[PDB]
Amino acid sequence: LDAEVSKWDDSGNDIIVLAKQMCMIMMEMTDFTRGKGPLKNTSDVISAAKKIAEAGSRMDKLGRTIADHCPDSACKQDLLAYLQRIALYCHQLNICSKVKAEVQNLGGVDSAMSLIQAAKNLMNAVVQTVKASYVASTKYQKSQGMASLNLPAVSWKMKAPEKKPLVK
Amino acid sequence: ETTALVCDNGSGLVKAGFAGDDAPRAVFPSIVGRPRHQGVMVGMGQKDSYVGDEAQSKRGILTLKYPIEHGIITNWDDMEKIWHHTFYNELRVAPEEHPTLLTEAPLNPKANREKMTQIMFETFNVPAMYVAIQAVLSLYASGRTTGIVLDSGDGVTHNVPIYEGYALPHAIMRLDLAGRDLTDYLMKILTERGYSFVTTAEREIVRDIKEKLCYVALDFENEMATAASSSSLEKSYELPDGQVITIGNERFRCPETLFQPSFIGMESAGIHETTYNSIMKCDIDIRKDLYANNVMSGGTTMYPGIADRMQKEITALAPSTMKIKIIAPPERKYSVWIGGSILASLSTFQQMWITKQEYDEAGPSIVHRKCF
Amino acid sequence: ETTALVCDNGSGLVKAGFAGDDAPRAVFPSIVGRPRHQGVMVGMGQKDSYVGDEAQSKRGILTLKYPIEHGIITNWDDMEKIWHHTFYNELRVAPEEHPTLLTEAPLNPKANREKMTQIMFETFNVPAMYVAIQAVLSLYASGRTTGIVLDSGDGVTHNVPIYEGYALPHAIMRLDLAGRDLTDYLMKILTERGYSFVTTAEREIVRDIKEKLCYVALDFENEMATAASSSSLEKSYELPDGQVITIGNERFRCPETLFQPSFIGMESAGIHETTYNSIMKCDIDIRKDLYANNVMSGGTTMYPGIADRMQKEITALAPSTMKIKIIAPPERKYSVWIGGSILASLSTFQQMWITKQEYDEAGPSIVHRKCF
Amino acid sequence: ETTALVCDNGSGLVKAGFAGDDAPRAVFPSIVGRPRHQGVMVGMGQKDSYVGDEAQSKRGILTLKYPIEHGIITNWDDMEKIWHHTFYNELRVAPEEHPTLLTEAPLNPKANREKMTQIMFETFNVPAMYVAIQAVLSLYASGRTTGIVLDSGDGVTHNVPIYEGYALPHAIMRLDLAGRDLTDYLMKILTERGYSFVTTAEREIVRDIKEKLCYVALDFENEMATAASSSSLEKSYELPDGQVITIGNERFRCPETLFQPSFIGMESAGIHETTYNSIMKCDIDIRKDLYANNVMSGGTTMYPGIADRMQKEITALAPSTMKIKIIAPPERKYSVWIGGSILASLSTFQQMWITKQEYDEAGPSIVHRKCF
Ligand SMILES: Nc1ncnc2c1ncn2[C@@H]1O[C@H](COP(=O)(O)OP(=O)(O)O)[C@@H](O)[C@H]1O
Ligand SMILES: Nc1ncnc2c1ncn2[C@@H]1O[C@H](COP(=O)(O)OP(=O)(O)O)[C@@H](O)[C@H]1O
Ligand SMILES: Nc1ncnc2c1ncn2[C@@H]1O[C@H](COP(=O)(O)OP(=O)(O)O)[C@@H](O)[C@H]1O
Ligand SMILES: [Mg+2]
Ligand SMILES: [Mg+2]
Ligand SMILES: [Mg+2]
Repeated sequence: LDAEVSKWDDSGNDIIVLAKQMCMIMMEMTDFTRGKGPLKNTSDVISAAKKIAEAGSRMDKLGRTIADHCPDSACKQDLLAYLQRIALYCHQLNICSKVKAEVQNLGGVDSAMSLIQAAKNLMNAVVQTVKASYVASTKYQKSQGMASLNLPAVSWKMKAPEKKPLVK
Repeated sequence: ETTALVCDNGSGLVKAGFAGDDAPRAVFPSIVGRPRHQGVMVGMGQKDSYVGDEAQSKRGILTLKYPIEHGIITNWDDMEKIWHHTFYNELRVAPEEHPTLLTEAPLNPKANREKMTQIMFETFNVPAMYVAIQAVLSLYASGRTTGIVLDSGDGVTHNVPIYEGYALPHAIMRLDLAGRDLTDYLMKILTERGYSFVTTAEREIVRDIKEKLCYVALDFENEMATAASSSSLEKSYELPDGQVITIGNERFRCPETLFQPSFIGMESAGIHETTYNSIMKCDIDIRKDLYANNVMSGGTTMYPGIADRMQKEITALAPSTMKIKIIAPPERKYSVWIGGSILASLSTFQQMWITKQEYDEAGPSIVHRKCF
Repeated sequence: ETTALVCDNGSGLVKAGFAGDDAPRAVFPSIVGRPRHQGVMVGMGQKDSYVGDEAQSKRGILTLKYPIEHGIITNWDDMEKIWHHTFYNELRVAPEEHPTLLTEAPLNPKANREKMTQIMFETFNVPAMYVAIQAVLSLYASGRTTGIVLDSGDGVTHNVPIYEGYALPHAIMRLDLAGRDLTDYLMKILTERGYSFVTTAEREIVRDIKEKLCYVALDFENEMATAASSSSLEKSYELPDGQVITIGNERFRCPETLFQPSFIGMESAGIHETTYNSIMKCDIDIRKDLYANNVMSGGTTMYPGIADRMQKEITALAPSTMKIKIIAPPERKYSVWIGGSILASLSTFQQMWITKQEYDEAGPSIVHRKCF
Repeated sequence: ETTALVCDNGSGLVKAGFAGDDAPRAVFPSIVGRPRHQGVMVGMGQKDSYVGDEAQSKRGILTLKYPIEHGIITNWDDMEKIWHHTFYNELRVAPEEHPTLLTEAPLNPKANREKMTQIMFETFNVPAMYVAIQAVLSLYASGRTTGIVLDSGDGVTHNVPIYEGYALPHAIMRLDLAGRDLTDYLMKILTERGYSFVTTAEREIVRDIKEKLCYVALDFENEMATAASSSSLEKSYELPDGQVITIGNERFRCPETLFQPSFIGMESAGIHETTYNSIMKCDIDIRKDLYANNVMSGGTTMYPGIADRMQKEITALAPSTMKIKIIAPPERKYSVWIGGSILASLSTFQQMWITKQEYDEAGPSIVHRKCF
């Protein structure tokens, strides 16, 4: 349920764009549970899960690059926690796809559903670390080390949230 | 061209947004949760504290603590976590670009406001800040300048009488009975039905029970009598686990603590009697305008039927020759925020902030000779 | 560039392989066989003990002993023989070049884990070792982080509820009824057909009978009733000698011990009732997610139709307003291994082993303040 | 000339006798046992249920059930069996000739007390009955009228502060951690020694282990540290079968749950911290007398050394300028009975029963406007 969270543009250019790729591949992945998308058998779900695993490893790399220059605890510990979560989810997805592929070529819907739940947890972790990396980047923009990565607050496309309903 | 930030740091719901607006952008419960179990998975064990809605979603595995109890702040290391979540994580603004406006219940300790403005200056580096009384903003939100304010939040319940511009500080009546005590009394009174809610994660569930079920009776004795012939006052509420619960007279014995505080042992008067007690502390000339202008901010005045009982219970105490009008606006839960969106965006206000150059030469004691 | 070794030392099937892989390379029954006859030939009399599949092939002339009964280890001199056969004779790796990961059922004696890591260090000289709970790895293999695990192996049957990262150790329910007790009850219940299986070499044959024939009925009473009109429930199985056997209601009275442990005299609840009993030991907020995520590892949850009866038997106990989903993965017999291939190969794990330099200064008591 | 019957229907031990006496005549565990085996002998198969000591003597062949769990009564058909065994089979009196006095933990469900007095009237036909709070009788037994009562029975643990005659019902703190949870935690913590107690007939054995071995340490950390150098804290206990068991730190980790309820996962405070938490709910004037008068009824306050740790653990929380005196009477296990022998035999009480002519016109709802 991150389409309401994924209100961005094609800016950011390193973090937001692969986050949008992972969001659209989740939105096409979990449509297979409704069964009206471009996914027919189970092996394309394995290739999709391998795609999100590789993209989560790349996001883990970029999150490790931004986390070196954050000075102290206040957001850096949150960022490291979400990085360990996304590392666990991607590495679990990587070699959970292999056992489902080997079950497939040696002998049928719940097999997709486990990878669907793993991808859902991976997507929640990746939007959490996108938010945490935004906080860590725009918190310490005057600090040395952040300015060399060249990620200003304008480059993030996070608008202010909606007006909360006053009644009902 | 710059805007001002307003942040009502309530006892149960932090609300925050920009000045000049008409609704808060961020509203979330001011809870700090520590995990209390082992964490056998090798990931998801480093996240040491959770704040706001991500703690409200995961409340089964967290000890939950409110840093604000009865208006005062008892844990500064959690309150700076909540403010850090408020500005960066949900409003997504930097504090150094916007001046901020915070909210304080009247007759609070001075050390609370002092450490509040010290944390707001020497940690977030705001350009300017202002703390305002929680009840004087409700009259801004109601559009009026006369009247008394019955602000019953989650922490405290305060009545402040304000004639046209001028408050009366000798009649500010602050009572420590509010929505958290009604929640604890609902925990205590639901034991007689058989349901046991013991941990701090079940306080959220019984708070939701108080949200969707509890109303206040116009007359208490006959409504108690008709609950003995239990035919139409029971109501079923579904738990997060799936078990349904049936509630009878506990549906209206919980807000009745607001009008009879002897149920929880508090030696005080109910919110109908301290209002007439506080108007009678005022002068005899402004008493007519204060009787006829009774605003009600705060979420604990959002029970179904509290305006009718407030009017009926004042009009048995007041003289019967001029009317009582308990004006209850429909958006009143956010009312303390709405006036905060007014006063911060008002054009004649901008030379009554507390600038950083005014703070560093006078220390944190500048906040007393500026706000009240 | 080095890999990690994982070795699930189960009660009936030792499985072992390398981390990062998708299937165990070695799987063999954890049996130690001593010959019990004279041995008149002058050769073939010096081989004093047989382990693994070469004991399973020659079981007619061997007393067979499992060193692991009900999770604990009762014979260390046979368990080191089984591990020595595991590393050298079938995996063909040296233990000094690869770190190892072993598997332990929860609520086991501490002396079992202590002697296990002492044998793993001071005999095989591994660089580092880690023992993990047998049920927490099943959630790694299922791809999830919430849910309760019904791991019913050959020795024990344990239910562990784990919300997202955090286990609940006060609700770990370990029941000593598993596949070996079903095998003994099948030995006891096949006597009424006329077939007598008395020695320990016939336990393997009746285990194969349990493998290929025994299913579990959705409803037990009417399925018992239709077995009286014996027309379609009989099935013939061929023995290793050549005699065929016919099996009627014994085909489904054997897994019914999992749901009615009073058949073998165990004062307990069945695996449908201890699951709802263990979810109700948890907190009321996480109960919705635990009801909807019910993984099933272990080989004794590979009967044909145990997921349907587990769902039907929980949904008569749970509240009927939210669904129960007994998620049963098709590779679940190796599921405890698969998560062991995950956690050992995970990048954020490698500073949570037990190195040899951390063991020699603190003794074997270091394994309690590292694993659980 | 007639006497009154008193019957403390506890959660683990029914005690009963006559008023005016100094000791209960009948004390027996409130267990109902159903046989669970075949019964091949043609006699001795008709006895369908066993209650009291004849079930405690034959517990190997019976499923044992307590009808009272955590103060409330979950099985009325067994509770009337226990009361029928109490009056006729062991006290040998008729209920129609003596008025009766029963005992109830505070903050119980009203339906429990309602069905209790309905069963006491319309089944046994007592002349009059009265139900009293389990903690207010402990002050009668201690000879005092001021003080707070820490009644930790088998079901519940309740703290009731009572100044001279007048209780404070808004400070009655009832915690669901008592001797049965310590028994279950001792079952859980003795698994690490190797001993498995799984059935409900072994709960009696581990309860006896808790009886004769478990003490509570004055300081927990250094006593845990000296158990690592295992030289003098082990103790051997003989089982009913003949096997001896050795117990080390499990001897004092079992009562430590009373002061750290996070061991069994309970989000609460220990009985040292809810006492200071409950005194602070009272008023500031009576706080001096409540600090200096701390009675302790209930059997779970009969551990060797609980008074010393209770005093040491309060005096780190209380202000250090006036003393804490945990008064621990030596007969305190029967203390709830002793005050019941006082209040029923008191001369000014006999117009405060509930007569049968007062019950039939008002129904079972008369018990709420008479007792509390
Ligand atoms: N419709 C309602 N009915 C009953 N109680 C309400 C309602 N809305 C809010 N509340 C109570 O009011 C509180 C809302 O927080 P509030 O006190 O308005 O924040 P603040 O502390 O900033 O004033 C909640 O704790 C809840 O108990
Ligand atoms: N396909 C199957 N059908 C029925 N039972 C099975 C099947 N596969 C395995 N089992 C049972 O499960 C056991 C397999 O060992 P297992 O319990 O998985 O090892 P571990 O004790 O390590 O979990 C065997 O004893 C057998 O009784
Ligand atoms: N000498 C003792 N040492 C430790 N614990 C005891 C002792 N005597 C009794 N107990 C505990 O107190 C309980 C005795 O029952 P009790 O609680 O007195 O009955 P009631 O529920 O009627 O008060 C037992 O469960 C046991 O755990
Ligand atoms: Mg407030
Ligand atoms: Mg096993
Ligand atoms: Mg008792």
